[PDB]
Amino acid sequence: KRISNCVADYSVLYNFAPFFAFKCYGVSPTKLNDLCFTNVYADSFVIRGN
Amino acid sequence: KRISNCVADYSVLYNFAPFFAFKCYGVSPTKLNDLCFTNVYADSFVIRGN
Ligand SMILES: *[C@@H]1O[C@H](CO)[C@@H](O)[C@H](O)[C@H]1NC(C)=O
Ligand SMILES: *[C@@H]1O[C@H](CO)[C@@H](O)[C@H](O)[C@H]1NC(C)=O
Repeated sequence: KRISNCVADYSVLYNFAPFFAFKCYGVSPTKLNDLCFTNVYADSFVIRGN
Repeated sequence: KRISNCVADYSVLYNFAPFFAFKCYGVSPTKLNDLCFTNVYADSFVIRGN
């Protein structure tokens, strides 16, 4: 899913799904609200736990 | 809760609550029985998992 030309409030993401915590690389989930991005890509799938 | 003037045996903490593991900063849970502290503060609350 392509995400652009919008204001992203990542703090509300916790309300959408009951995930325990983020796993971010090269960035912190704490600072996501303070940054800008050219484009955002949301890749969704289902796998096994392991 | 203020904790002072007592001998603390942290190894028994695992019996009190069914928590999986500690999360310590600046110290290891392994060495807690070998140290002294001027005062201990226990802050209790309830939050969401995320
Ligand atoms: C997902 O959408 C449904 C209706 O399609 C809504 O009832 C539900 O609250 C939504 N989930 C969350 C976590 O808000
Ligand atoms: C907590 O206290 C109750 C009685 O108040 C006791 O039965 C129980 O064993 C205690 N919990 C633990 C983990 O020892």
